[PDB]
Amino acid sequence: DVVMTQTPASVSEPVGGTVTIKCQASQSISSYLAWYQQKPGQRPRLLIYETSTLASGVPSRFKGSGSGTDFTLTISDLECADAATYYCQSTYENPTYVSFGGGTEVGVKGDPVAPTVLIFPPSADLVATGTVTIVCVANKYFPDVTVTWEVDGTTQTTGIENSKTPQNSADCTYNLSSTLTLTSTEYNSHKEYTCKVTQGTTSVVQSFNRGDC
Amino acid sequence: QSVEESGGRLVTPGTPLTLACTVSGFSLNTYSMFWVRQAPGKGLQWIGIISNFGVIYYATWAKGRFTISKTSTTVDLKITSPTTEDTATYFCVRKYGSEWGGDLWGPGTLVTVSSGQPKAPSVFPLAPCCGDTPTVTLGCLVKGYLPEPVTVTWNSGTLTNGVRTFPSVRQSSGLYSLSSVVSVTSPVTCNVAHPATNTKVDKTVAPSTC
Repeated sequence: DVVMTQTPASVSEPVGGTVTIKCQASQSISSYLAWYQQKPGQRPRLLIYETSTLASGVPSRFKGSGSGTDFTLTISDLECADAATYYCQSTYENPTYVSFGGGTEVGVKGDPVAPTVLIFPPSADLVATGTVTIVCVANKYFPDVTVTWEVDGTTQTTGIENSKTPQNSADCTYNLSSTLTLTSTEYNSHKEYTCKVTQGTTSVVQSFNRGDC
Repeated sequence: QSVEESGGRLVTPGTPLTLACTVSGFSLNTYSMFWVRQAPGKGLQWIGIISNFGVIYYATWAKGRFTISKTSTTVDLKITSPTTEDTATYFCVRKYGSEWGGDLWGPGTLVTVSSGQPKAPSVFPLAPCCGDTPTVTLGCLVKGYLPEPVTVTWNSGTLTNGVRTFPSVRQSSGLYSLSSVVSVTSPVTCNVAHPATNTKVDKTVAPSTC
């Protein structure tokens, strides 16, 4: 069967920059190759078919080239709206020839924006379950942040789970939830809870005291 | 004109299930359709295709694992003997004329194959500590559910501006959790539907934790 080897696995380029993605076919597939864009949490979208033909509405900035065993997608004048995973697909008319490349996760580098931070103390009924979950949110930031949690000044190393939204289509910014989970016994044994959102040497904190909330 | 998948659900390994792809605005007399899947956090994988004349071909790995068929309004995908690794979103796709690629995709339907039992979400309100001085962001924590997805709306779907619903994360227990937050000009209600357990929970969120 035909294997499509897509490189690179991921790339980041600045707004206005150029992204070059390659697919190698293990056997010649002539001109039978398509490219799809898939934004996080959404369905794939056809960009290009027949190696180079644009799907209607798809801008000229997306350029497909190649033939045989070697194919290229070039995305010019990169936009925040272009942040997506891109996949090639052999579209050759034989089931042993059809397959997708492994994808390329394309991040877009926009302007730096420092996060603001929100913290959400657990509700009384949440504490009553025996399992406390504290939620922190980092708002509208770029580039990536690292998050740490402090409990009476002690950095936490377990019970932390993070989840990041897609890049904003207009300004490239992310949003993130960070959640800290502890037993209510552990929760009730400490006072100050701090979410600390860091970009390099700069951190933004939000804190509360368990008894205050 | 459009494609919509249905029938994704939670089953135990070995339990057959069938997914339906309902088309509108074009005829299956004219168009071929194919199925693609995508394991959580993974890439696209082609399953097989059915021509407008009913001729079916399968990816080599897929042979004997799936059966494709068509009706007057649908193409369908039977998964003969599901395994944990068949947990994926399944898409149906309309083939464009010149190659075996696709122009129209559905939103996908999510198949979960697991020995864990379904669990309705528990919902908890998210608000600033009692007394914080304000625009306010409120939210709902939605946890302990299986399978995905939940549908989170605010004010019965009438509130869509300023909403951020974070991607769910699966814990070691197999259960999922997410928070949804909404920013408003200084009451909001989150509605948490879980089609799997046919449950809907509403939480009107106080503006603080007092």
